[PDB]
Amino acid sequence: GPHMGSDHIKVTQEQYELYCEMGSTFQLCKICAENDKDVKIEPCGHLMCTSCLTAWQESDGQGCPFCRCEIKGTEPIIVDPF
Ligand SMILES: [Zn+2]
Ligand SMILES: [Zn+2]
Repeated sequence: GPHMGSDHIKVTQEQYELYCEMGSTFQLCKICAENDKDVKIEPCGHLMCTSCLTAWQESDGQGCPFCRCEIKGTEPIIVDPF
C-alpha cells in the first residue's frame, strides 16, 4: 500500500566486488539477465526484475522465488550502482 513512489537503493563496493568475481551487475536481474531489478523483496531483501517476477508468479507464485517464502514488503525501487 505505502511506498507510492519508487525507492532508491545504494550499491556497496562489497556487492559489486562480490559480483565482480562473476562478471555481472547487481541492478542487473539474475533471472533473465536482460533487464534490471527495479524491485526489492522484503523483509527478505532479494532484488529482481518485476517483469520477470510475474513470470515466476505465472508459474507458481510462492513468495520470493529466491527464498521460496512469502513477501511482506514489495515496491518498484530504483537500483543505483556505486
Ligand atoms: Zn529481467
Ligand atoms: Zn527472497
